[PDB]
Amino acid sequence: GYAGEITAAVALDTVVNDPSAVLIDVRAAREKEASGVPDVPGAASSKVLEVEFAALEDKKLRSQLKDPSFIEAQTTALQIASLRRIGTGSKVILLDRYGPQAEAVARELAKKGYSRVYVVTGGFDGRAGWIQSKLQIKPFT
Repeated sequence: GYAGEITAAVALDTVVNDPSAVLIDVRAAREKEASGVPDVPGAASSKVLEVEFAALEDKKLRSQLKDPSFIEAQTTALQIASLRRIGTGSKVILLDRYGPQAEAVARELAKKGYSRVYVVTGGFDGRAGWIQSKLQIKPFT
């Protein structure tokens, strides 16, 4: 279908109380090192997944491709759609740094039949995002 939006506080509530929901951090290892990661109640920790944004690091290859940032978003969505644990009925919440990268991934994931995809508004660091919403965070490990 189409990607949706969810505030960070509701994303927290959903990953705790919706057994069909997962929270997928799509930030780069680097972004998590700098800012930390979500600290969620214990039972819910296993529902927070990590699919790092599928960056094309090879600058030589990158300079040859049409719209490489779209290839990266498509590749991240393909990896998420291939997670054994979830299917198209799962509620899939995506968390990036500021919002727009998660939006690109969510859009491609919805084209694969995932009808319950949501992006955390503001991401982790952005306006009204995770940190700004006064949710708890912990160092990246």
